[PDB]
Amino acid sequence: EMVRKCDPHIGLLHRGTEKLIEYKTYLQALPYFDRLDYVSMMCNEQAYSLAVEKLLNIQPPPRAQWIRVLFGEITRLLNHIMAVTTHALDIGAMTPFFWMFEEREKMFEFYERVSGARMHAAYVRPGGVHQDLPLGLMDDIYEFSKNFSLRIDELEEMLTNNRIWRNRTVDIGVVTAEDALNYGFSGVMLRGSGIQWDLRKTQPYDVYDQVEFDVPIGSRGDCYDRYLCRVEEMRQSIRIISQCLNKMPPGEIKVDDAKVSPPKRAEMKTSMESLIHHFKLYTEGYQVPPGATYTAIEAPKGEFGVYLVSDGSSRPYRCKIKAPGFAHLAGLDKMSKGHMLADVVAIIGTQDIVFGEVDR
Amino acid sequence: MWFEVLPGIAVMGVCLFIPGMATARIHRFSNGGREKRVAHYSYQWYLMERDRRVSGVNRYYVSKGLENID
Amino acid sequence: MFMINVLTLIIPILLAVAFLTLVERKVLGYMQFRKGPNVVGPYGLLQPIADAIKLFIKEPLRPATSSISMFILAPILALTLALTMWIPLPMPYPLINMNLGVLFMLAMSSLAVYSILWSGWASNSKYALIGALRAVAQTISYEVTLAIILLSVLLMNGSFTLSTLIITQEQVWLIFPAWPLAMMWFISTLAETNRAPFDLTEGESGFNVEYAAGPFALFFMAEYANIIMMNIFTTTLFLGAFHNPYMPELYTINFTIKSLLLSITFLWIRASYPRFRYDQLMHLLWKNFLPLTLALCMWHVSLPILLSSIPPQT
Amino acid sequence: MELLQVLKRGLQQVSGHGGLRGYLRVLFRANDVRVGTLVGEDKYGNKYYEDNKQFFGRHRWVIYTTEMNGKNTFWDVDGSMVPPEWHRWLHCMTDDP
Amino acid sequence: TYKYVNLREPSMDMKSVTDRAAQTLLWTELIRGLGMTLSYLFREPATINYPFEKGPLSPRFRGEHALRRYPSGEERCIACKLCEAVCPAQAITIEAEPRADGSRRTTRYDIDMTKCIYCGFCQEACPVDAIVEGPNFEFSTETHEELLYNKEKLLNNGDKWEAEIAANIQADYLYR
Amino acid sequence: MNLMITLLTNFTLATLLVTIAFWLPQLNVYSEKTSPDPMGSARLPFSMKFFLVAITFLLFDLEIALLLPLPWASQTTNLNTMLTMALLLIFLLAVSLAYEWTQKGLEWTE
Amino acid sequence: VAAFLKNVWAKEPVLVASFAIAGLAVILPTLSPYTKYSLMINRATPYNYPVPLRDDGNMPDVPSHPQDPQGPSLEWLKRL
Amino acid sequence: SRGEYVVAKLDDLINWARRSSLWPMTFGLACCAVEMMHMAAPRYDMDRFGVVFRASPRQSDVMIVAGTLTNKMAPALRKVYDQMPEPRYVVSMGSCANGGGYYHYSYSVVRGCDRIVPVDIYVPGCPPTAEALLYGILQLQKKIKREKRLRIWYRR
Ligand SMILES: CCCCCCCCCCCCCCCCCC(=O)OC[C@H](COP(=O)([O-])OCC[N+](C)(C)C)OC(=O)CCCCCCCCCCCCCCCCC
Ligand SMILES: CCCCCCCCCCCCCCCCCC(=O)OC[C@H](COP(=O)(O)OCCN)OC(=O)CCCCCCCCCCCCCCCCC
Ligand SMILES: CCCCCCCCCCCCCCCCCC(=O)OC[C@H](COP(=O)(O)OCCN)OC(=O)CCCCCCCCCCCCCCCCC
Ligand SMILES: CCCCCCCCCCCCCCCCCC(=O)OC[C@H](COP(=O)(O)OCCN)OC(=O)CCCCCCCCCCCCCCCCC
Ligand SMILES: CCCCCCCCCCCCCCCCCC(=O)OC[C@H](COP(=O)(O)OCCN)OC(=O)CCCCCCCCCCCCCCCCC
Ligand SMILES: CCCCCCCCCCC1=C(C)C(=O)C(OC)=C(OC)C1=O
Ligand code: SF4
Ligand code: SF4
Ligand code: SF4
Repeated sequence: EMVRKCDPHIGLLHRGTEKLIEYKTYLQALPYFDRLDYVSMMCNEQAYSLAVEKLLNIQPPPRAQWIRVLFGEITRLLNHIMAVTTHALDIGAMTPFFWMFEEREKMFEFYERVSGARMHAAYVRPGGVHQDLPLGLMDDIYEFSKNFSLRIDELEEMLTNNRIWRNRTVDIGVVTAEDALNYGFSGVMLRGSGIQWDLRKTQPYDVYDQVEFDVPIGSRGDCYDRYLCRVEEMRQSIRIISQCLNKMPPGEIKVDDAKVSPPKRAEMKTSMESLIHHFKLYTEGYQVPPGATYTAIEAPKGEFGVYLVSDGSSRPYRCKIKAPGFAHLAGLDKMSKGHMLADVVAIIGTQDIVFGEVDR
Repeated sequence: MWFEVLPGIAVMGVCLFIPGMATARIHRFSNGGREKRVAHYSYQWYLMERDRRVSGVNRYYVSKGLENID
Repeated sequence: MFMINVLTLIIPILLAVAFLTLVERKVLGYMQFRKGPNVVGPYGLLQPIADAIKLFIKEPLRPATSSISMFILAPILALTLALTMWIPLPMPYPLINMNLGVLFMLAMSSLAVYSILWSGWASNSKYALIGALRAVAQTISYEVTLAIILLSVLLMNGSFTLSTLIITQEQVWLIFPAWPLAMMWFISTLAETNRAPFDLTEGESGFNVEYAAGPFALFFMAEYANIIMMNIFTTTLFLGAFHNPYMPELYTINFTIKSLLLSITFLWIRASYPRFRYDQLMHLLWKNFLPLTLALCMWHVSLPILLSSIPPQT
Repeated sequence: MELLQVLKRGLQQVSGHGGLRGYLRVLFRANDVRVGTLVGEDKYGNKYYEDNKQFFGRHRWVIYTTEMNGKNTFWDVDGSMVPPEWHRWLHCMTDDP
Repeated sequence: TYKYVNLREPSMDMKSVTDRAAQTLLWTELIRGLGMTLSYLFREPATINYPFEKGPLSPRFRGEHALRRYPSGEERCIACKLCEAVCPAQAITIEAEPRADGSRRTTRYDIDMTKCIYCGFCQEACPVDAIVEGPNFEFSTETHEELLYNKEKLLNNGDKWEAEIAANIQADYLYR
Repeated sequence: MNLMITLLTNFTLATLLVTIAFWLPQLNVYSEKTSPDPMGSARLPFSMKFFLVAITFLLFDLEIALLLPLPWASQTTNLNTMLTMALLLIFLLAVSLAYEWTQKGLEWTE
Repeated sequence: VAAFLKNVWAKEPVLVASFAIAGLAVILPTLSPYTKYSLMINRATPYNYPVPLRDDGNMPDVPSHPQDPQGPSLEWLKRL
Repeated sequence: SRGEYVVAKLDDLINWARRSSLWPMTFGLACCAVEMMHMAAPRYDMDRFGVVFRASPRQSDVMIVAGTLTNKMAPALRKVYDQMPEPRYVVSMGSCANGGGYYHYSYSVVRGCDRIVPVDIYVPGCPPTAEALLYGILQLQKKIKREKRLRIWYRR
């Protein structure tokens, strides 16, 4: 019954994404990031956007940063619904899958109202966001958030005190803190081990130093504390969404440098400079000053990083993508020793593994 | 809503109602309008075979009462 | 006339198993905040018919079998045993009124692991054989608590006669003196039929994956016949209804409603829990249900003696 | 008792579709028997209905025509049969038919 | 600024121990889970009646492509090839020439719909609102080359969906 | 006799449905298929633990076979001896379960 | 004797219930006043024919008829 | 004639039973798996069409190729296709399964799954919405509804 060795062969979804980035411009390479962690689309958009904006030495406007944090936490709800409900579905609890994908359908409606696509929005861009919020969107985000805690409560009713769920998670995949730090784990994989680390707190980006929230911390390093950390991160995402809906500022949504962000279509059709800048930003693209950055965010799976190397042209010379799931699935072999074959699917569930970002 | 599942439950419940209703009506048809004689023990079978012998028609359920004596 | 009675037993078994699939898809639909089938028939009432016609003209999967003969015998044995478990069931009168109907059902259900074992060996897949051995070990494990719980209940009955079990429960349901036996019995019947949360033939290969769509449908309908049958047997055994001998249809309506609610309780348990790991339901049997079952067997031996409540033999 | 009101709503769903025949027509074509306010009808015969007491997604629907562009669509209804002027309204891109 | 999930010590008085033992022997949380599943059983489901009921879309929705016209019948596309320069998947193939009235127009406007990533960079690169990504999402084909649209197919999608496309642009052009 | 008729009917209907399920789709002429498992060709490794749980089943099943005449044995007039031997058999089944516990026999299939 | 009992009831309530029910099944029939009536009812159940005795002339306790006063009675069973 | 009428009615019966009981095997390769899961989610609910959720590959009727097909997995796709019993259909979902998509010019991507398996319905999108995939499944049912197996068998 025991597992002695687990060798995950990957590359079944290796697409050569970051070589295709080298032959495309920066705006052109943005929609590859929707398709890496394909349950966390706008967060990977945000990590790439922060990388390019760090290399461009410009900053988004405040309302764009609040829209990015709002949709980052909506995206975090999307990913932890996917994580928890498929992790329960593979073990056998199939019913909160269907209970929570209606809420996930409503958040895809939020994505589609703001961008036009339900999943791959191409909405968070270097320079801000692509388009302003349509009217009445924040009312419906409030109507979603007002009811979503009851959905978390009935998910947590179905799983948390369930003795069958606790038998499949409590002494499964115990990770020590030192081995989690050595194996390159990040996010919940560190936080179940008791490591107090969260990039929204320690190395904060857009306006996460202005929102107030808590970091759930595990005690035993197992599947069950990581389950509880993801449920409590859905709680804290609802908290941050409330703070973003109340503290949304007025103003513009792109940076007002028209050599980086494209001008408005009314002034593209009126001004000569704006038509030239629209032309060149949609044909050549902006030139990025030469340099290499490693920009990391706290994606809902952990540290999601871009090592972006620019040579001074309008196309990336190099774009290495650090996914959390790569080091997590590398540590799968240590996490599965001394367990059974039916525990392996639970350990593959507790490491939130999407193979698009694992394989690129 | 939830009462949409009730037609299938009704069909399945009629299908479970059929065997017992059928065996009750067949036992009353095959045994003179009465229950089937339960003979689990050899005394009950002895009485039943005695009924078959005293009926005179080779049917155990055809009962003969006080009219059969003088 | 008796052959008509056999057909009116076993053709409604197949129809109730046919529409149990629809009831399962519908009830699992609404418990999962969706609908079940409602397109194919009006309210989805033609979904089992359409699915039967689909499965019986699907291409034969054509396996290389280690044994052709046992590959044929395992569906035959599964369907024969799943149809012969019904014949002593007093509802209110059994088809075959036998003196030892309880022990007959325990024996014919103990024979049902040979279909799993023969289909696992008759496949050439070694992993299918491992799954068959796990399923057989699970089933024979829970048969132990079946036999001992069933003995401890029939210590209040007086005999192995299933029709006497209606007379036993005329004043009160037998779930009142034996609800711990009833709850371990109910979970043991849940683990006999390989029903969730004990379905490791779908937990990550089944023992019967090398069969074509027809024969796998025959295994599937034998499994659902076993499910409805064990719910009827649990209803007869713990929830025994009122029986007017001049109006037998009152008992038939009452046990039918109770057996439907118990089958829907199976459907509602699979919509609620994750699976056990295999060692965890082994732990559930050997280290939890079996010590309580032995203790309650001592209690239900000694209890009719200490209260002067020994049931009659006849 | 409120179950009587439920049975009366079922019987007036039978009444609202023009009798048992129209009831069974919409039952076997739509798999749905609730009545709605007839918002409109296009040049093909598709009938567009509101019911703002239904939840968001059920509140606007189309009963497709039985014959469109020479093709029998009594059983072969199709999501692409909706003309573009009703496609904003049916997909809730606007409040206005 | 952090909290401890699962750092509770259970109480060891006889009351709490007997509570946990009644939970263990009487399956109280399992009845709680059955209660929540029973609670969704009696809810109205979220199931819309497709194809008669449709999922709610916004006017920003990015579906099938269409070449548009002016309100005179003249096609808006003036062959500038900005859409195929920005096209991240290189789905757009454009060839142009001056036509008989000397106007700058395309002779080829192809979109491979099986390369297209439906991101709408073409309709925002377009300076004259010629290419748009309209509201049709129900255009599944039976053959691969039926998803290889040429200029004739795209102009026919424009003529087909223009009454809807113009109203969607009318709703969303002040955000663009 | 009615039991033998019922067994023959159930067996005949099962054999008829199995014959239909194995020979109704054989009438089609679909296509010949060339068609060239988690273990590839490694021989089935023996599990000691599955054999031990099957033997534990067999021994407890024999103890169950001893326990089966109790609803009849309660009718005796030597009730003190009957109750003593019934409690002794269930106690020896419990001692068998306890020894199976304490020597780690119920482990990794607990 | 009390801390160990609360310990095993906290850890293993299945086994505490098992040994408790088994202990009641062992000790409680010896403490019950109705164990005697189980014996008396099992000997009052007439499976066999009551083969009569030849009247030698001196048997004052054996009746001549079922409705005679002498003989074993079942008033205790009808009353209880 | 009588025989043409009988084989027409039997064609209608078997096409009804096949299109009303489609069982899919979904290759959840990439982002289109998320949208197939939304097509199974309670808003759209494929299970009310008789389309079950995640049938096993040796009993499924249709293979939904939902995601990017890479070169490393194309023999696994073809092996699962060869293990499906007939009649088997293939729905190609989304741009990478249709033509390679956003990874068309990659060294490691099969340029459409139609280079590997025969394809019946091409469902376009990146991803196509769950409603668009359900449209493609209903179009597959319409394609099954007009099959003429027994009429061609009677005419051969
Ligand atoms: C027949 C009609 C229905 C009957 C009722 C059933 C309806 C409810 C079903 C709910 C869904 C269940 C799905 C499967 C659940 C499987 C998990 C599970 O429950 O495992 C069993 C659990 C297992 O517990 P566990 O495994 O979680 O506990 C941990 C155990 N260790 C420490 C070993 C790891 O409980 C049992 O085994 C108990 C079985 C029933 C016990 C009944 C005891 C009655 C009271 C006796 C007396 C007590 C007082 C002491 C003496 C006093 C004398 C005066
Ligand atoms: C113990 C009780 C057990 C009960 C089991 C059964 C439960 C469900 C009962 C049936 C429910 C309703 C069935 C309705 C079937 C569909 C009828 C229909 O509308 O078919 C339409 C179709 C094409 O019609 P067409 O004329 O082309 O339409 C164009 C009109 N301008 O025309 C056709 O397809 C042709 C006609 C087909 C009719 C099929 C009818 C259903 C078959 C059910 C079999 C079982 C019946 C009951 C058995 C037990 C009782 C005896
Ligand atoms: C001599 C002449 C006869 C020759 C032999 C034929 C024997 C009889 C076979 C059945 C009748 C023949 C016609 C079969 C159906 C043809 C019409 C049809 O397909 O109508 C479609 C209609 C539903 O329309 P649909 O396309 O599904 O639209 C989706 C909704 N928007 O569909 C419906 O409304 C429902 C269609 C139901 C089909 C009939 C019912 C199933 C078959 C029952 C008998 C066989 C099985 C018995 C039980 C098997 C075990 C369970
Ligand atoms: C691989 C082979 C094929 C596999 C599939 C088919 C076989 C498996 C499924 C069927 C199993 C058959 C079981 C037959 C016997 C069952 C036990 C039995 O007869 O119990 C009922 C009853 C006992 O109760 P009681 O009331 O005391 O007796 C009547 C007194 N008034 O006693 C009676 O009513 C007695 C009736 C007369 C005697 C009946 C004898 C039956 C024929 C011999 C056995 C047939 C099975 C052989 C094969 C077994 C499995 C391999
Ligand atoms: C005298 C009456 C008849 C008694 C015999 C019949 C009993 C009927 C039930 C049959 C039980 C059979 C199996 C018993 C095995 C006992 C040994 C055992 O299980 O020891 C291990 C256990 C710790 O479990 P572990 O090894 O860690 O397993 C993983 C689960 N945690 O260790 C423990 O859990 C400690 C278990 C011993 C303490 C139990 C105390 C219960 C006290 C109840 C009140 C007194 C009742 C009267 C009887 C005297 C009891 C000492
Ligand atoms: C004699 C044959 C009677 C009809 C066949 C049994 C009734 C129909 C069951 C169909 C079915 C359903 C719904 C089903 O969901 C399923 O998958 C789990 C099956 O197993 C392959 C089935 O067989
Ligand atoms: S939507 Fe994007 S991928 Fe498609 S044609 Fe337009 S720019 Fe190219
Ligand atoms: S569609 Fe627009 S962007 Fe493309 S070539 Fe024509 S005018 Fe230029
Ligand atoms: S068509 Fe698009 S969304 Fe779909 S799997 Fe491909 S890259 Fe992902």
